[PDB]
Amino acid sequence: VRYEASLRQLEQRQLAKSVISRVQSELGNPKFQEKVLQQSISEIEQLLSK
Amino acid sequence: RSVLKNTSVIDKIESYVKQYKPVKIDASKQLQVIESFEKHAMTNAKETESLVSKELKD
Amino acid sequence: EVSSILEERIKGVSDEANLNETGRVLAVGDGIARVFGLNNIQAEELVEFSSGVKGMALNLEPGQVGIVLFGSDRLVKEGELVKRTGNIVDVPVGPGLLGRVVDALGNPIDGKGPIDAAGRSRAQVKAPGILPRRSVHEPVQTGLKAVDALVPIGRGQRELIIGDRQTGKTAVALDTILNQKRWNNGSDESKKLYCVYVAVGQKRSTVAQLVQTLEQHDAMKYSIIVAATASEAAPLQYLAPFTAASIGEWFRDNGKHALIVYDDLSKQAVAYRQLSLLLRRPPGREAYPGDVFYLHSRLLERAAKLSEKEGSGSLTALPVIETQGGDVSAYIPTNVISITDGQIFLEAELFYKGIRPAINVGLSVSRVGSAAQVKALKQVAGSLKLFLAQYREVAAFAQSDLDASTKQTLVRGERLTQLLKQNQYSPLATEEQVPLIYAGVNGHLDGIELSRIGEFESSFLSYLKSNHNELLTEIREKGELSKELLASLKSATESFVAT
Repeated sequence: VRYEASLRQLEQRQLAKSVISRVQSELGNPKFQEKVLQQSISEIEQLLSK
Repeated sequence: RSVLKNTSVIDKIESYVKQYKPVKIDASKQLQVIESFEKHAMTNAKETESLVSKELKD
Repeated sequence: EVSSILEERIKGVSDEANLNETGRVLAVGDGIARVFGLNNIQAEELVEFSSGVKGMALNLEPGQVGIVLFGSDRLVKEGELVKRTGNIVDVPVGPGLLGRVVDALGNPIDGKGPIDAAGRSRAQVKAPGILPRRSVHEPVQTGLKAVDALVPIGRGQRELIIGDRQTGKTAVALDTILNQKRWNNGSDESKKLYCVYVAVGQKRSTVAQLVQTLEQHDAMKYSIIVAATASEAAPLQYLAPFTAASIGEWFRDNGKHALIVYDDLSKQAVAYRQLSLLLRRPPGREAYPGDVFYLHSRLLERAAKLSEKEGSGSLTALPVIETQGGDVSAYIPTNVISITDGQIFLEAELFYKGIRPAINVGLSVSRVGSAAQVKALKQVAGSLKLFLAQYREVAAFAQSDLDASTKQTLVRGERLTQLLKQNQYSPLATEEQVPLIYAGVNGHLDGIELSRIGEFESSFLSYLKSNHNELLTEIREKGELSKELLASLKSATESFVAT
């Protein structure tokens, strides 16, 4: 049981560093450009609701 | 067992435990030594008893 | 799966709305960010930095708002957005915090999952007044024979555990928590003190010991450990008793009983000192902040035995103060001593002389005291107070040609002192306190050899349990010793002494 829990923590940390790799991939994409538009229109909706 | 998610060893040690379940078998070894002991003891006990009872009435 | 839990967590993030007031740090040094912005800030409001650090706003200055970082300075940096959480310091309070080791924020530092709580209540809530209280009339037994008899402990009342450094001060306290298990097991809400131990400035190693001992004695199921460890920063350390008090207030508000042990306010003092000095607020006596009296007084007045209009409840408290060289003279001790209502003064010499608990009877006082003593226990221990008093006076006479009267005092006194030794972390039920003390009072223990006192004690108890646990059950349930019981008890002691 002890090693099973330890292994779960280790898996989570393996996937944590894999998440950093995915973040770098996302910031590579021109999704980086396209999501600025997504933020823009979403903010237009938000700010108009004010 | 429902704690362990790696369970394929709980079935193993369960079966090993239930296998070796008469871990140590029955013992009554005081049945030859207790009866022999009881004979010598009884003989002496009755002798003493009769002796001191006899002396009391004397 | 590890994937599924992570997937739930990512899924649980989604969108936001207008950040009401941004700030930009002007300068951050010493954990004192001085922020430009936050125009409409509420006093001591919780504010969230870009780094995610949380802060309070102790100084609201005429153009800068001096946030105090709850986090480490490393993470915060100049010009940071300082979002306004917009909620003054409040902590979840409810029933679920029982058996949850939580830090000041309420985040389980033992990972016992999201807190179940019935409210989040401010930690600056002001104490109940004059008329919202009704005088103490409910004992709290600590399972320490000396504490229960020599300095009886009530409810809603406060008494110090003021004593020399690392004399296992926490041990004296922990014993009380253990004894609460017996009463806790019962179903009556009258018989339920939900203890809260407030570990202030205590090293994580210490808290590990605390956690294990409490778990070992199954205490967690009426315990809460509010933990502000040594590492945890000076805002947390400052707000740690305040936070803890709020948790207690919820129980108190429900009209239940509970015991909150602030250990130690000496480290609380240091934290306020750190905050004030770093915020450049006027310094004061013994380099403790000018308003340190005000801080301690605020905390210690929260503890209250409520009125019947407020459906009598309590929040018994036991502050712990660590004396530096035994100096009651020292500014932080003097203040606390004045504020509290009774003191228990543990003494290092006694500890060394093997008396454990090492409570120095002379320097222990209760100003509520015998008002909340068990009636049975009161009866059988008026004598005890006087005998020990005499034993103290006749103590120095222990150097030859000694009066018969003095020698009588000495025999009785030495045996009593030996009797009041107890193995720490074993509490003793009141129904077993009452017999032992009765014997001593009737001086039948005077005859018993000093070396044999320890053996005698356990034997007397087992003998009583064998001989007549009916008497014991009567003592427990009637709680008032009838003449017939006092008769029987004397007989029983005599009979036991004979064997």
